[PDB]
Amino acid sequence: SHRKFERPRHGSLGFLPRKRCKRLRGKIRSFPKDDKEKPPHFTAFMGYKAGMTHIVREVDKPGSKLHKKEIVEACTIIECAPMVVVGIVGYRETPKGLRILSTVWANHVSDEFRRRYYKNWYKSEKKAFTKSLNVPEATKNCLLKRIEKYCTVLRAICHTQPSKTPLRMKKAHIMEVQINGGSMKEKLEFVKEMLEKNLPVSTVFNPNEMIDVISVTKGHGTKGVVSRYGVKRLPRKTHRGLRKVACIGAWHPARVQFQIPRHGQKGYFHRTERNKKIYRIGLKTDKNSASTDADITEKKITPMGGFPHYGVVNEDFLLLKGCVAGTKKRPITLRKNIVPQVSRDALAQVSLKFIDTSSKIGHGRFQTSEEKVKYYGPLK
Amino acid sequence: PVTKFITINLSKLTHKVCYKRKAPRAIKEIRSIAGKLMHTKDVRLDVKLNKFIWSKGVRNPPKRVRVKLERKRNEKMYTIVEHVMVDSYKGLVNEC
RNA sequence: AAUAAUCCUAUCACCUUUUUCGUGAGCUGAGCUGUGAGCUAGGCAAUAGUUCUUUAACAACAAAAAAGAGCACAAACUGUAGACGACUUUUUUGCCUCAGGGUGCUGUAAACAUGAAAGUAAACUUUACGAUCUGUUGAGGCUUAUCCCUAGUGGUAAAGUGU
RNA sequence: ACAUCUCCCUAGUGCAGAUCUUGGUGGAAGUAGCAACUAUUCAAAUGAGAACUUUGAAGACUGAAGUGGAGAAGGGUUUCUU
RNA sequence: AUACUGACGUGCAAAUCGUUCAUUUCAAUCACGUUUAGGGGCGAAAGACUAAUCGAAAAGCCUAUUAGCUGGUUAUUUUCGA
RNA sequence: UGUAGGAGACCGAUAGCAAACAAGUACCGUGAGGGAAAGAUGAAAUAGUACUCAGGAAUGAGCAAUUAAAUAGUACCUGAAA
Repeated sequence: SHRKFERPRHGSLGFLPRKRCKRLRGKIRSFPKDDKEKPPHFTAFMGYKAGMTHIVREVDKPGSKLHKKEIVEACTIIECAPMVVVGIVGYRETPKGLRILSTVWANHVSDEFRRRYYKNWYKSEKKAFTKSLNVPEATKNCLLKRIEKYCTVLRAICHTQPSKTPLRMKKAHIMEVQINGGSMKEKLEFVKEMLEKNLPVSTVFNPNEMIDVISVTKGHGTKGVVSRYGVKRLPRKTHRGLRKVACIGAWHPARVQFQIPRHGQKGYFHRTERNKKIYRIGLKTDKNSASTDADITEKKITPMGGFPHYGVVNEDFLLLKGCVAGTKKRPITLRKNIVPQVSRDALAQVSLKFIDTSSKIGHGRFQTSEEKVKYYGPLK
Repeated sequence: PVTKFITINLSKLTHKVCYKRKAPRAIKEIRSIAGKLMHTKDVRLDVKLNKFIWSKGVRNPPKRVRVKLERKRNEKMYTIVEHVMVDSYKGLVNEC
């Protein structure tokens, strides 16, 4: 018989299996689509989540209850070392999907790039990319010509520069980035000219843009159904347990109907967060990088005592509105929206009033060490 | 063969283990660390050091201890690890 | 406008004489040789006693000559991971280790005051006893274990296994 | 120690099974499990070999309604040395 | 031995263990010895108890009781066949 | 029934007396009582494993060795099936 009282099912069926991701690096499912009128440009970037801060922002929001008045908001900080392009990928459309024709490489590569292939860099003779050290420039040109002629999608093989970071890892993350815009020839000219250079996030993105965020979630191992799916807890009276499972269900199917909640992995899942606004694209050489029109005071983005488990910011950085999937220290993938967002909020231009640089370890009030010293005074 | 003088922060080592088993496990960690340092399976451990550690009961460790390790032959090869008495461990870097 | 009811296409063994055309190879476009195709002239082969597969196709391997051109696992380290595998790492432009600094957290240590302190008793005004409080004292302690920084100290082995 | 089909008598005379009877044996499985009763460590000795033997040092606990002494029932050489 | 319809429920145990709870100077509790025996005893009554046994104990026998009912009921070919 | 003979178209070690035997025993039951499992080396052990080597020892191996025979070594005949 039917249930007496109705009540929505626990959790989404559409994110079965609730299992571990097979890569640390975020995986872009799909890229931005055709726009021949637009000039060629990069679609994506990897950067590392350093932590969270809060902001004070002045609000326009027409007809709002808050309206004109200022708001305080949480924000994420992502240190972004410039990615380096090392390869060109030429893909061609088939009724079996996109297929690679060939890849064309740069005329030298990083040690950090080579480290990703080696499992035992320390105990090896490091012979990778040494027959493929060089070939005739004619061969390269022929491959480029071939790709222009036959390929219909261009991706650039890019890689991270972890040597510009405090992290334990020295292996680069290597990555394809689709190039979206004009003709394949115009694109090819664009990637070739760009190639060996380093790409700041400011070269890829503009402040105020809405951005799509691709990351693996924070782990937790294998967890019970209550934790995993949020079902109503067992009664005070039971034969056994309280985080112990409900009924599985009907005699027909004469099998477990798969839609039932179950114990198993929780977190370390791949996930796309959508439409996060860029509040500031920071500059490495700016010593005023946390300051605002209201503040106008020399002051770097780095918190008091730095970010938890990451410390100082020493490269360029993205100040992003709101939450981001995964642990601090994790690589995070930024992608442009597949169709550009059109909204009030998308169009809008942020005016910060304050960026916090207080401690995130304890309740350390001070923006600067100098302020802390100034408060306390003489010491022994 | 060599004689070294080291400072062990026991507090970090002792961190994960319950009250009852704190001092025994810390002693086990002491034997394990000394083994690791001198490259010796046979680590002979000072009763006086254990007594010094255990003197405020098993429930808590000293935060920091200065240990003296002696690698000794008599293939066969062992080390002897023993207590060093001092007021406090402020600034006391490792040495040979 | 019967569309495979079509076209292609086999089957002139030989060697030797004669004339032509295609293509490959060596020499210094060309000449010659080879190869493929033809024409011209000769006299030259087959053969197991009647059928019981007409061994005729494709692919793989062993020997013999001739010629051509190192990784991974483990171990330690890690903890963005984890029941255990697995996963993330690093292994001397590092790492571990302590120590210092940063960041903090607790709340002012012991020690000493012929300091203060409700009263107390014993000298001939001085000397005893006294919870407590103040001072020296934002003092003392603790802070990577899953904090940050430091090329600051001392360390940094096994040497195994699969291919 | 064995046959008779030459003939014929005789019988505790023919099993897959009875939650058969009896005996052995598997799969289940190197699994369930060895969770009352706060805790052991170091060194030494013995020995072939020591987390749980012995000695010492520590740490701990029983906490006089005691895992301490005595006795009754009941057991009966379990005692003790070697 | 009230409740947690607690733990336990191939147990530490064929009724244990934990916590809670009732009892504690009398119709009290305990020991030992003693009495009453099977259609019998004994029962502050529940058909209670009378040695892991009870709306009739245990032991042995009449007995291989009886059962229109349940289960099982053993080599082969050929012939007639409900 | 006790003892003594003589028997067999009897059983042949799950059979035959409960008992081929150190069985009316062990063992179980408060007791009355209940009541097992349990034979075979070889002709000869006055042929019962000598010797050596490796082992802490158990054991193992042997150029060593009894026997006609040791995948015949006393948990010893044959040694099926699972």
